[PDB]
Amino acid sequence: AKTELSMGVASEDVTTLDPHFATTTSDRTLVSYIYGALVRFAPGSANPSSIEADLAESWESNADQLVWTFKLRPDVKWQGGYGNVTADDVVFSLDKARDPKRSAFSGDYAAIQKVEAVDAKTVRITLTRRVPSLLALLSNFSGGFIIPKKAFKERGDDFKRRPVGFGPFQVESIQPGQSVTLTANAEYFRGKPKLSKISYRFLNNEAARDLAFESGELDVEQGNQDQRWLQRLTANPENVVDTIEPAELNLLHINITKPPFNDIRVRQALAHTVNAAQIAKYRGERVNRAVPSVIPSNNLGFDPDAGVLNYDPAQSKKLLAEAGFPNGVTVTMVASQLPGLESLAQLIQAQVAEGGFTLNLQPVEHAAWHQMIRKDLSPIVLYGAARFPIADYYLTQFYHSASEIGKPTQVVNFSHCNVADKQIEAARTETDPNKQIELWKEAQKLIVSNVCAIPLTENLGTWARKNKLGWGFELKGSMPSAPLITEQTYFKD
Ligand SMILES: O=C(O)CC[C@@H](NCC(=O)[C@H](O)[C@H](O)[C@@H](O)CO)C(=O)O
Ligand SMILES: OC[C@H]1O[C@H](O)[C@H](O)[C@@H](O)[C@@H]1O
Ligand SMILES: [Cl-]
Repeated sequence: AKTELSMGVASEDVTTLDPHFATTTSDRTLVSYIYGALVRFAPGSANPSSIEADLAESWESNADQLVWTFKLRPDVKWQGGYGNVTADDVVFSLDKARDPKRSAFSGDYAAIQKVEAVDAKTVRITLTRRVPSLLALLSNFSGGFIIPKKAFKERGDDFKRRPVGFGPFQVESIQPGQSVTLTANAEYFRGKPKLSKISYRFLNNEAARDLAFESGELDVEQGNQDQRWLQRLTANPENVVDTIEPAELNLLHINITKPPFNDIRVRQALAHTVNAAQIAKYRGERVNRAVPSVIPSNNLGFDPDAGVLNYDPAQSKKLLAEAGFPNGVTVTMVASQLPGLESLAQLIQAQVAEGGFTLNLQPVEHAAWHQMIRKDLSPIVLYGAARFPIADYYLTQFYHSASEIGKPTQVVNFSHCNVADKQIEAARTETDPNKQIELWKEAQKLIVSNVCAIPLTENLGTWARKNKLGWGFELKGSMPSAPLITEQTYFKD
């Protein structure tokens, strides 16, 4: 039986395999193969209702939902001889995850007061205030992944390149800018993987990646957001196409503090000459959808009536003239070379010329671009992402003033949005589902009318597999919008 899987992704390299820092789809995908968490999404699901036992066998909460106790499975062992997974490892991981100096996702854990190892198999988490979902924070995504205290202490700066998890796969070696070689974790607590090896290959160029998949060089390849790729790959009977939840929302985040965009009329002019409905139609409706708000449509608290500015390029030119620009505006955007983001920026560039904007694009490799946008190097940021499907996540990270670039608490608030802080904070601890949803909708209307960010389309993850490969479960979703490979993944006879 075939046991070695070859996979091709839209990425140039590994940046970090430390789960408290892994942000790009590619790093998050590799991290989902290496690590586990206290709780997890069911394999093949990106649905929170599927949150179930992983390292924690079970858990208990008190009535005020501030104290959560987790009972750890005793049979879970670390990769690379680091022995049994203990409560001390969980305390270390969660204390690191909630630390802004040692984590990119500390903001998610702001409500945590303390994490205690009651005994070797028992973890107690105490919250200062209520969170919409504590289990969400402790799931196998972002800062929820558990790392060994002793392995991080020993490896330090090398840990991001030599990761240690308790997941079904381990990193044997990294071939910088070429591939990651993963081998089966033979001691994986749910059983020995059916696959012996994963060759995870960096194949950014779409035409080259498609050739490699077509020839059989790859068993799995990442697709794009275009219906032609979808049609061509379905036409060959040896392939199966997977359209994966969650959909990642793409927005033009405008830095509201920088001229000419510190004038609301200029931001409104830009919002009126982008055509999200045309983007969805051009790309294809199965994978792509125009979003009538500034957060993905699958979110608890989503506002379908957020008041998104309509397509009116005549109004754009009228607004620009009122703002002192009768001959238009030139904007230079630092643009990611991730092919989907590059194609999207190219379609935006053609569209915004209708309303008087000359959009110049400075192409930069994706991971380097991620660092530049976090140093305020672009006046506008074309960013595509999904978060845990509760409005608090997307709203805090992208639009709360504490998340703005330049602060030690910075997340992904590229727009320097500061209009919905009170509504975001109030919704976070609001008990009843309806008035919590109303505060979230209030936040969305304020973010939209201030034109902090212009929503475009949201896209489901697109991947192709050869018929011979079975995921070992039905693939509907995966939090990174990329396939999950587990101990159940196998090749058919
Ligand atoms: O989690 C995050 O913060 C980053 C999200 C991660 N997603 C990839 C991405 O932006 C999307 O695929 C994107 O919607 C484009 O391909 C749009 O066509 C990235 O930048 O690699
Ligand atoms: O734009 C085309 C080029 O970009 C791609 O992302 C690859 O890095 C390179 O192999 C290719 O020739
Ligand atoms: Cl990348």
